[PDB]
Amino acid sequence: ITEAALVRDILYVFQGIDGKNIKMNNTENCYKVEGKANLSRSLRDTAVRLSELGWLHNKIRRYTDQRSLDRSFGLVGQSFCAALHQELREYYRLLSVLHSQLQLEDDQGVNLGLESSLTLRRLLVWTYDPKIRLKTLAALVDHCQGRKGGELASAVHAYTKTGDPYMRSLVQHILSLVSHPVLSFLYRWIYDGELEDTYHEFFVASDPTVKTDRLWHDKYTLRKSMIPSFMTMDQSRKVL
Amino acid sequence: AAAAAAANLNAVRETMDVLLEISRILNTGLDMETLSICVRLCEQGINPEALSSVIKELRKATEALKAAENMTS
Amino acid sequence: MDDDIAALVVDNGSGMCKAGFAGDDAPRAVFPSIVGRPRHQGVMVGMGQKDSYVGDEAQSKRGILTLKYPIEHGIVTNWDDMEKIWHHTFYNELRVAPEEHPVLLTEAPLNPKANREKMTQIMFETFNTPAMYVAIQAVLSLYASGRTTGIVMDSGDGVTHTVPIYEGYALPHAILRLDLAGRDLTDYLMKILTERGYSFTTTAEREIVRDIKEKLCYVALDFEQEMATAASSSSLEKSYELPDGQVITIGNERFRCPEALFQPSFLGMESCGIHETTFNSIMKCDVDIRKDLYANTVLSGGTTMYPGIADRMQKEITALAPSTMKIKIIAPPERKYSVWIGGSILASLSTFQQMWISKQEYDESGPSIVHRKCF
Amino acid sequence: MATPDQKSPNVLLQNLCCRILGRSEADVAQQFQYAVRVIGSNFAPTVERDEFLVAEKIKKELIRQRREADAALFSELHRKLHSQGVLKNKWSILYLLLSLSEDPRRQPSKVSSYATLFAQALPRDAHST
Amino acid sequence: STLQQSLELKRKMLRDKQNKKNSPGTLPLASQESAVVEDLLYVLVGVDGRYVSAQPLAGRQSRTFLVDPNLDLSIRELVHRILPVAASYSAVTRFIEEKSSFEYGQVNHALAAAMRTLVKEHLILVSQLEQLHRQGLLSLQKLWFYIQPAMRTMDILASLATSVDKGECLGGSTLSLLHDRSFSYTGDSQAQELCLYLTKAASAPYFEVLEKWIYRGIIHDPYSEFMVEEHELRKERIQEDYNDKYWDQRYTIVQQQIPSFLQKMADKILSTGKYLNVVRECGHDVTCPVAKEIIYTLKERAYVEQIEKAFNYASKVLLDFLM
Amino acid sequence: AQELCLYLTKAASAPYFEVLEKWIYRGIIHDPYSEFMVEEHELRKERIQEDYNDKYWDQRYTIVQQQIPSFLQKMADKILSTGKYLNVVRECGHDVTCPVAKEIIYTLKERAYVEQIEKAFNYASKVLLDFLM
Amino acid sequence: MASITQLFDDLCEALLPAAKTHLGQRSVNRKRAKRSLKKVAYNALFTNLFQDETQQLQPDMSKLPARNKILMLSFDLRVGGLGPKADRLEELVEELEAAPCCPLLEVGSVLDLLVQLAGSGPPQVLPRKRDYFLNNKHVGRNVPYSGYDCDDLSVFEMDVQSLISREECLCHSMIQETLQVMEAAPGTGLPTVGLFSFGDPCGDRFERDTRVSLFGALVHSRTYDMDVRLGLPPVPDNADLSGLAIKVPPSV
Repeated sequence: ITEAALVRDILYVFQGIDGKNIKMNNTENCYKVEGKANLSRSLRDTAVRLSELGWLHNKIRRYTDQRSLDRSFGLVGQSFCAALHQELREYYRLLSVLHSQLQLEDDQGVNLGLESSLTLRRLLVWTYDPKIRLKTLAALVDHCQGRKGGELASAVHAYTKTGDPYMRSLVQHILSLVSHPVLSFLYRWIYDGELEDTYHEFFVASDPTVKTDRLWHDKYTLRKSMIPSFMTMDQSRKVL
Repeated sequence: AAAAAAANLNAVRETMDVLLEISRILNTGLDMETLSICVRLCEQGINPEALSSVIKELRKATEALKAAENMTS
Repeated sequence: MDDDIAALVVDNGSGMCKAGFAGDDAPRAVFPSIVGRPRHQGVMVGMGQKDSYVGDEAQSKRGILTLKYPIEHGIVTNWDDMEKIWHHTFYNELRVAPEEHPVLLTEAPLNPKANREKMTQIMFETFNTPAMYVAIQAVLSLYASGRTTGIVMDSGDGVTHTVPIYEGYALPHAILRLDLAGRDLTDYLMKILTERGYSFTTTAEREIVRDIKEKLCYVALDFEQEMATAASSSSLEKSYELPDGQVITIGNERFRCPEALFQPSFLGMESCGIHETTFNSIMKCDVDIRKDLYANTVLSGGTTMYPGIADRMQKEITALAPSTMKIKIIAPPERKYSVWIGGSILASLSTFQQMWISKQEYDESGPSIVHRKCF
Repeated sequence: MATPDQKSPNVLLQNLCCRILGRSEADVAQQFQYAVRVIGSNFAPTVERDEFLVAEKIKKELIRQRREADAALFSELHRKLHSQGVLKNKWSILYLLLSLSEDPRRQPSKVSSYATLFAQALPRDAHST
Repeated sequence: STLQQSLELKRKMLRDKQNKKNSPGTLPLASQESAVVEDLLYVLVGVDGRYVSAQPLAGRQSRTFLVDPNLDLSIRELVHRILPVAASYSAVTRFIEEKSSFEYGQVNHALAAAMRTLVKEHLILVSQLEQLHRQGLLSLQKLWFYIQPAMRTMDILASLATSVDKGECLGGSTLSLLHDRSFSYTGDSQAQELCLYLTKAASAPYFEVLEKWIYRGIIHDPYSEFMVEEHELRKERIQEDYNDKYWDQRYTIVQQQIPSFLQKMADKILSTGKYLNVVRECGHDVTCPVAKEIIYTLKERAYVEQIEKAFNYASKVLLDFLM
Repeated sequence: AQELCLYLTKAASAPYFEVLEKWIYRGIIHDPYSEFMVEEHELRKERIQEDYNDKYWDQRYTIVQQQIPSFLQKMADKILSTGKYLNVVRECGHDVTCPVAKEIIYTLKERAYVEQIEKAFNYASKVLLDFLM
Repeated sequence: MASITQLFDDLCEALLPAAKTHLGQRSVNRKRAKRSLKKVAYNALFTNLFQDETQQLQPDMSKLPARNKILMLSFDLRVGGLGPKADRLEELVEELEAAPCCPLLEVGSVLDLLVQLAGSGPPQVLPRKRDYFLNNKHVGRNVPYSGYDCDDLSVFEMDVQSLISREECLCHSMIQETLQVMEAAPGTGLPTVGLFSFGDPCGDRFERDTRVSLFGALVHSRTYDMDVRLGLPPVPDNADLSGLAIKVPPSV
């Protein structure tokens, strides 16, 4: 088995595609290398290491597809999915650059023992930071699984508490992007009384059945579950 | 005073926008906050020619300091 | 750590001498320009009392020392006692060898060339300094203002000077000296406090009255309006508690005292007001530079620390200067220490390091170098 | 002792405004700004760099002014100018002079009609500037 | 494996944060050398070689390797001498990857991130050496020489990691342990520099919490790492109960969380934060004008002088408020 | 996508806002496709005065509920009244030049068009009141 | 008012380089640099204070109204193809000059400084994305009758080509940088110099000689290259004629 074939399979896995000799094992929920004898055990371990990245990629893509189709995610959910898609796009841009570099290494044909030659170890090194990024994104997705609206915002704030400064910065950027629409809807409701809560995602609830006599008492309510974790309960009461 | 403060803030914003455009053409490394500080200094009567020479010297010094920090880190 | 031998910075204010190292933001030593010698040689000789104390040491020994001021009304009056004071400052407060450090000296405006020569001789022969310079205090404050043309108002305790400077050169025909400063205002404040019923008669009570003036007196933008306000409202009136718990009340004296800057007759001084002195200095200056001098009016010295002095100076200069003259009064918040700051700034220039008079140049030219080398 | 060198458009426009208005640049700031705005976005890719068209136009104008002798003199001047290699954009100079030319007859004090003809010139726009 | 201990540390830190957050003999000699180069290059990445395979890790032990018995005895001894570096690398990577979980708190997460950066640098070096071998430019002695300093650095780092794991050091206790390790590298200038970088990084969130406490009297400590711990005192009884629950019980000192480098100033920090918290609880909004970035330094105790200045500022503000 | 949709909405409102302007300023529907929220029905003016039904006021102009823009839905009735008043003024033989006629621009965050519509409604109401008095 | 020294201190602090994450030595270096930068700054500020009149800067533009300098920059921007940006700059400059109550007393001097600050501002400017309405030439109410001239279309095509080329160039530069980092010599480029490498003996002469002598192993040679094939000096041709002399080390 040529190394180039493994490179092609790894690029496919980075694209979420099963390679010719490396296929996703649904039983292991991971890409598995075809049992052809010519794979080095070290090479097998490297394939498994890359298949962890491919599994993360496939999980991310499954999440994106699951939420891109869900109209019930609401505007805030759509914004969160959009931010996730943007980060995935950045990752895919990096992956495309890496693929072009691998294509250059394959096309040059020379086993240049230079420190610049695309080795499986060099590929792993170049993807190490991307691997950490994808791990962080996957952990965020897992923690945010099933959460929506203010619960999604609270989950995002929980992920903002990560110690990793790169993860912290990324999560801060994602939180700000997702909150810009969320804060817009919330603040528009609490300051202007506008409630574009198609999914009842904002922390202010309005009872349309409440008469004007109880308008001050009953017309407006707090969706406590929809209260973002970046807002205090006293802040939420003031907004209400 | 409050009206004066608001006028100063609006003037700073306008100056920052103009300065941002000039800066973008200017490709030299001058920031808005330093510009505001200089404006306060300039309001105190600093010679604009002296100010420009100082700014150029500060940019050269900042580049030398960045090289020194990159060598010492 | 490269021990770059710091030049010495000595700010000789009319009231207090302030000294420190070049490149410091403030003088490291600041003490009254007073040298005290023991009043009773006999009794305290056995207790290790020095025959004389200088600066803060003179104040600490004031009980047993007779204090002398080698600088009188901003003018050096005892060159031997001034040299002894500088030596004491150097060796005890700064704890430096002046032979190892260049020394930037300050001078009063219109300081006699011969007095500069005697100071230079003392500095070069007694302290064996490797390099020195003598600068006019107001010039250093002007350099601290980043200007080469303008008027510097340096006001200490003992003397006031108005020094027009054009393109880095002082305008000697337009330099004015005023023998009215913080000491005269302190005596006026003591008088008005005695009239108020607070008795201040001792040099300790005189210093208390001086501190009261520095803390509670301010310069009115309009002296008559502030006096009228204090007479019609106690809002300008201030009570002051003496260290013995006696409460004194000060009304227009809060602004009448510094009103002497515009109306020195309010202090019983025959000197012209700050507006008249500024006008006379400007008129003695070239018309082409007068606009820039008005635009570059720098306040310096401890007597420029008075609150409201900037507004009063602005009003007065506007009433006194030509309406077409751009007048800008610079009253730095540190103008009480402006001399020292300017000396530190000036002495920090790399190109200035060649301007110091070296010990070799002193030995080559003698004390007359002050009149021959420093122009 | 001045050597020809490319100076910024601002300097040339300032000097031009000063000499045309006979006032300081401060006194023509509004006019300077208006002219600067109009001039600052104006590149002529449509102008055909052909002196012959300008010369023909000048000749026709002179004939219209009954100045055939002046047309011949202008032709000789153009010939002399061509002999000298000082100017590179002669088409531009001729166009500018013709545009700024004022008819002495407009000799007389007015010009008979202005039935501008389709004759004109080329549009050069055909090229990918 | 170090991964299990680091994961346990993550879970423990998660609990603390929740409490804080109320929210060969037949091979040619040249071919034997080449095969050993490939195996070592795999082992540096944690991959078993063809002739040298890692033995399974039994417990919190260093990774063991099985080497083909038919290797040259001198070659086998050199391999066994190098294998310790790969075992340390594998253990460090396991610890880094486990304690990198958000549950491990910001300090342990930052420590893991720094370790990951150093592991990345190690991998880069290893990749360049792999290239030299692919270039045929790598000899066994050159490899040994080049890795010897790297081996010592990795061994020191692994010993520090194992000591932290044995101590389960967290927050201020972790900062104290880091300080002690930095003192342990007093004889190793390179290791001392590395420890200083690591200490500054781990103190960055701790110094942020300290800054928040001293400048605002607010403990923004999600992981309960600061030497001062806040206890919820019923404010009604803080004024009502004879006990100064606001002054004495609202904020308590976590002795275990006292950084060894801050221990001499801990009480001043405690008092400053207590005063600021009282001022905020008094309804006086205090904007601290002395709020500055706190940076960990090993030689200079500049943070101590800054703490003293902040203490003096808070004391002055409190005295003026009381008078 | 939000910016793109906003551009598209402004472009699609440009002809719709032009029609609205024509209705509010002149009371004239130049709608070949009957797209405006107000639909005109030919009421016989001769019988509009004769028939007890205000055919001029009630039948000449009708609201097309389906053609009511959701962003204008809150102002639809005011728009209807404005156009009714303008049509009445024209039918009264008073040529009404609307002094408040301004370009209507689609805005997503600000209901500036609503405030302008209110100003125009007030102008038409004042003109009609003066005419009636 | 703050002192000029205080204002320069604030300016130097804001202008101080953001410290690279290296904790310790950079603090002291920052303090010393602050002092040095203050000295340099004052030298530049007072460059003309004690400069002879002979270094009179060109008198022309200094007497020009600041507005005229702004107009000059606007003209250059229009010539620079920034016509809409030139217009916006002119509008903003007219507004700034037109402000009837400038809260700054030296607002004219501030504008003069900005002219003096021309070319002194910070610059890759991500290309302004085409607003859907901006390129909507055929989307309008009062569309002027135009030809089919696609000059603007060619400009837009060039802009898109530039954007794509910029993305490709960024990709190529990033690739080259990442390979170049990966391509350093084995053991070279490590940030912890000497901590994982045997530190290069460039510093100490004793260490330097040890390295070039390989801890004193080399007798007659010195080398920095680790791949040198060790050779000895050739046998002199006269050895069979003159015998073997004891080589005396040169006194130099």
